[PDB]
Amino acid sequence: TFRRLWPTIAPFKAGLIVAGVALILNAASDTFMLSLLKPLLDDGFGKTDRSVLVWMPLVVIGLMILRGITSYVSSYCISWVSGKVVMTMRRRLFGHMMGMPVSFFDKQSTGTLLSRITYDSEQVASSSSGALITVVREGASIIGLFIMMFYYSWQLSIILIVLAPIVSIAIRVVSKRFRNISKNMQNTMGQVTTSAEQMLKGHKEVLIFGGQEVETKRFDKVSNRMRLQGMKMVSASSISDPIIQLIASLALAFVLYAASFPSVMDSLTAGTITVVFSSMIALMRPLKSLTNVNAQFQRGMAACQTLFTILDSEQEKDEGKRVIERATGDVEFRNVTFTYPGRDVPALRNINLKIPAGKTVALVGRSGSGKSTIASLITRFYDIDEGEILMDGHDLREYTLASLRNQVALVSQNVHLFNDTVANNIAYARTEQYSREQIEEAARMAYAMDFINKMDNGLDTVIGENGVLLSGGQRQRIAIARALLRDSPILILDEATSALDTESERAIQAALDELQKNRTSLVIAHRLSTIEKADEIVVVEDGVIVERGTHNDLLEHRGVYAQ
Amino acid sequence: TFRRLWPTIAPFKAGLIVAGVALILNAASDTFMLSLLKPLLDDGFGKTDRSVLVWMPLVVIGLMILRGITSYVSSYCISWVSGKVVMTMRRRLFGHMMGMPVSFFDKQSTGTLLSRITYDSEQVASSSSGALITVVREGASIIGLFIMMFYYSWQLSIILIVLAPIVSIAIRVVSKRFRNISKNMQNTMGQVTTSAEQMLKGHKEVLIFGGQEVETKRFDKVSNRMRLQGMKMVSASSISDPIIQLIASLALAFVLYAASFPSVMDSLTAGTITVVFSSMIALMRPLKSLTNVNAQFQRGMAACQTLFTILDSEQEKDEGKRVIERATGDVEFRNVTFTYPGRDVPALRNINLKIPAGKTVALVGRSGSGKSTIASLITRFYDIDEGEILMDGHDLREYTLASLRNQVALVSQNVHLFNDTVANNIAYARTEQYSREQIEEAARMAYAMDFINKMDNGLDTVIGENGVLLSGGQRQRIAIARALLRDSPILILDEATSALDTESERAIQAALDELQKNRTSLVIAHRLSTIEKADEIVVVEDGVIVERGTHNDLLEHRGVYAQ
Ligand SMILES: CCCCCCCCCCCCCC(=O)O[C@H](CCCCCCCCCCC)CC(=O)O[C@@H]1[C@@H](NC(=O)C[C@@H](CCCCCCCCCCC)OC(=O)CCCCCCCCCCC)[C@H](OC[C@H]2O[C@H](OP(=O)(O)O)[C@H](NC(=O)C[C@H](O)CCCCCCCCCCC)[C@@H](OC(=O)C[C@H](O)CCCCCCCCCCC)[C@@H]2O)O[C@H](CO[C@]2(C(=O)O)C[C@@H](O[C@]3(C(=O)O)C[C@@H](O)[C@@H](O)[C@@H]([C@H](O)CO)O3)[C@@H](O)[C@@H]([C@H](O)CO)O2)[C@H]1OP(=O)(O)O
Repeated sequence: TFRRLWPTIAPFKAGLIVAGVALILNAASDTFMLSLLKPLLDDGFGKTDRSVLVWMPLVVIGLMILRGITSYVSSYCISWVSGKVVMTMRRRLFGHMMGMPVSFFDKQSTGTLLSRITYDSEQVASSSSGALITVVREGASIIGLFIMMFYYSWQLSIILIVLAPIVSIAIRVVSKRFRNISKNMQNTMGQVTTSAEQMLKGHKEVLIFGGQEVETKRFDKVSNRMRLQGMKMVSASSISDPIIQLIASLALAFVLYAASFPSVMDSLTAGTITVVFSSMIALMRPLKSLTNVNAQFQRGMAACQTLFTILDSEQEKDEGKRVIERATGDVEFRNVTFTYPGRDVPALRNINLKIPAGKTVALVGRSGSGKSTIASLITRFYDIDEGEILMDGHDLREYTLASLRNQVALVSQNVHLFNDTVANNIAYARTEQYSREQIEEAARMAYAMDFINKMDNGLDTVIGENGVLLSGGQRQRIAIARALLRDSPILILDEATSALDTESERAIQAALDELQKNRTSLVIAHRLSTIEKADEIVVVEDGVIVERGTHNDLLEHRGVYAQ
Repeated sequence: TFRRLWPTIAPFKAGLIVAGVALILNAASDTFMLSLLKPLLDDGFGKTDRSVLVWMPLVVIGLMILRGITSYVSSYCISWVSGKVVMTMRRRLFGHMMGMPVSFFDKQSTGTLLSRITYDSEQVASSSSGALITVVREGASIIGLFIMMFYYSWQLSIILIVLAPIVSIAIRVVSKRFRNISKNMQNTMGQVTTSAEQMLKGHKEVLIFGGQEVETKRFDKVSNRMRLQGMKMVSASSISDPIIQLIASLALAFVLYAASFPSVMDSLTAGTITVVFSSMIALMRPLKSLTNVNAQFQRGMAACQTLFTILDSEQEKDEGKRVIERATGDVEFRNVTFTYPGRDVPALRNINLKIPAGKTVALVGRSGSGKSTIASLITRFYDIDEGEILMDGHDLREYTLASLRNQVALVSQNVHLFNDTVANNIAYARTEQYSREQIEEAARMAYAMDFINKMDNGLDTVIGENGVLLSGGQRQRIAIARALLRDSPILILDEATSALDTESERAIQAALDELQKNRTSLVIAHRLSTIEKADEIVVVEDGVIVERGTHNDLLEHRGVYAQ
């Protein structure tokens, strides 16, 4: 439980303990000020004297600068735990996310990963700090006030300490009822959310038929059902606080009825009774929070448990011990039967495809099956279920992923561009081993000149997100340069659109001639240039091996592009 | 803006005024209860022994059950306005949503309209009702407390009333600094969120390219900038309350300094000063919240202003006063040029396509140009930018939308399914005209579907977002019946997937054929069978009309395609 989050807290005890002391001093400052009451009313206004009257204002100002400076110190030095553990958990999650398989990213979890990184890791230490600020402050206030009563009037404290548990458990039971009701109606609010969003999703279809009068009549019945439970939210929550205050007020009436009604119980003067009868009311926040704390501690810890399910999810299983500077040998597939995680119909059964060195393979991309998975299986995005994949004799899994993944460079129109500059995203993890001259030849040979060659600014310009919103016509070319900065024995080409380009198609033929005159390439095809200019055209797709041949043998039998 | 919102709240004065009276009674309860101190400490434990004290705890518990009653009543009867200006706004927005065209849905907005219905309308009357739970309560507590000051000690309440504005504007300036600082870090929060979502969304091209350690090092800098910003934010938030409380403490010291002079004594006894100086503490939340009211009244009103920007927009321009019961005449397009809202390159250039009666026109969506924009033009999803659209020799605008949208019926592999019964789904907004015998006639005519027959619940079973989810090979089938419940002169037939299922493909083709015995059809289809047995065949892409011919002249002017 908390024992696994404790090591993260461990190097910040120097902040946590100081926050705890700054808050117990806050509670003591909110109790000595009440202790000032008895002299003020007893030795002052009752028994006429001015020493207490003159000394009380400066004492109050002193105690309030103590209240303020210690509250500020607690708030600052708890954010050195709630702001330096949020950072560490976010960074540990992020480091445990970039080395986890893209299979997790493959719609097993949607874009709520950003929420789990930011909002959840904020809430963990915003609610587990709210269950330490609360615990230390309020459990200091409780003990301080109970110490206050004993020295001043233990005749009322001996009644209060036995009145405590009923008022303490009443709030707990009513709060449990409130939380159970909220958990019950979670389904109702989820249902109205689904009913509201699905019409906005299917606006087209609902508009297609006669009219939306029936649709809004249907919406009325869910609006009413949400109204009737929005009523019940307040009818269940605003019954808790009045009932708690009424029980606490019965206790208040009990202690007040414990007056000098017994003539023996005449030890209380006005100052003696005012402090106790006031701490009675000061006891509302702490005894409430001491029982509402467990509703937030175990909830922040539930969020941390979700983050720990994320974190304990295994990284990519990296066990290869091989590195290759230039994959000279042939790359080929051998009876690679593969199923995506979460799919039953195999998108790729046994395939014996081979990619000879210095030659290209073009897969026609209209079918939409066995297109991206053949690309992915070379990069160890999704590991092969049953099969063998060989580069330079040896199997694919013998290499470490850090060594392998540089041996393949994917190029696509739908290409992710980094927040950094154009001189950095071109050479991500390659600023160290490649210099500005290399970036310049990469830009020159890749024909990125229409956007970035002419200016004397040269290399570094803002091009990414929150930049100039680079167009596709040069996203393709900067991806081409990203691949064409060498150390790319194998390339994967998408050509998803194959649409109007201002000689960017000529640029990618230049890329073809430049970086597979001696290197390999596996391509998915959507253009007549891909159909015509290709050493070996393989239209193997639909999870089946059907054709294999050059331009003369584009067809096994009459079919697609078999002219 | 509140002037325009108030008509919605007009018929709920009977709830709002009662809530106001309940809360002002709550404030008066919290004020008379504090006033009760002076009889207590001035005639019980103090000078006179016991005449007041007998009924004091009984009056206390009585006035606390009054407090509880007037809190619960004001919560319920303010929920009766927060759930009848939320429900009415939701029902009015939704009614002003299904009439608002698809141009709003596709590009001018996204799926956050569910949020705009739910959260952005809950937070209108969860903040404008918080600026009346707060206003009346905390402006009644202040007024009652001030009247109680004047009655009990008028010789030092004037000090309070002249001291009020300093502590009243100190809170305002401190909160202004707080809230102006608050919006400054929103940029940094957005920046780190953008970094964490874009680099995480770019798992592809951040992993294949080896940028793992460098990506983590980049993330560390933004984590540092988030931690430092959180430090600054918490410091700016927690400087506020201590210094406000210290100014309030200086006021406490001021009243105590006044309490020491010999002019205010002899009109200030132990009970009187006790109650008077307890009101000093009682007044903390009232005067603190009465200045933070405008931080929520004009914020919920701003949210309502966003809702009013949504609401005060324009419906589709339904400029038509003609009805049609059977679109017997030809549906033709002449020199139609159209641009999507938000796109400069025309997706549809000049067109002269004609859809004759009793003959089908087919298309292939490999190019993905002018395939949906022509489908979504018969339905008036996007209004004609320029040209002529002919319906029985009359222009499109002659018919009204309600009359026209019956005359078309789209058929698609992917399609929206309502969360309703099957008899309502097949006949949505048509249950009044067609009954269960006709529904089962349609099912009998829908040969391919077997899940709803011979099980005897398939007249009113559940298939939508609940019950049995419908697979893709059967959403198509039920859509066939939805279109094949007659009154469908015009057909749009999409084929998002070229794949075929046993007898499902033949079933949709048979549906097309019996919808070609009479009526017309415009078809998008990657499959070649429909064009093989099409009456008229076209390949119109790239906007400009290029083709007009039967199978003998399949693709004449297209060029290098050649069937
Ligand atoms: C013109 C210019 C003049 C200005 C100059 C002024 C000069 C003053 C100088 C400085 C003074 C110090 C002020 C201060 O600064 O000191 C306060 C505490 C004060 C302690 C300091 C002692 C000073 C002694 C001086 C001695 C010097 C020698 C700040 C703080 O220590 O904690 C503060 C909070 N907690 C309290 O316990 C004080 C709270 C109670 C504490 C009172 C102690 C005072 C005793 C002194 C008496 C001596 C005088 C002679 O009352 C108060 O305010 C105080 C009002 C006092 C009323 C008089 C009572 C005594 C009279 C009779 C006895 C003789 C306070 O929230 C309490 C509110 O709850 C009720 O309403 P609701 O619940 O909302 O409905 C009260 N309604 C009532 O009817 C109460 C009524 O009495 C009930 C009586 C019945 C119950 C008795 C039980 C019996 C027990 C037996 C069982 C064993 C309402 O009381 C009011 O105003 C109205 C007022 O009572 C009317 C009184 C009506 C009835 C009177 C009965 C007696 C009369 C009978 C006679 C016959 C009160 O406002 O708000 C801030 C902000 O906190 C959050 C935050 O954490 O940030 C807290 C959050 O509140 C909650 C929440 O609802 O969610 C609720 C909390 O319970 C808690 O759950 C926290 C939680 O921890 C998570 O947050 O959340 C929320 O407020 C939020 C902001 O709203 C927006 O964010 O801010 C906190 O600060 P922070 O935490 O430090 O930041």
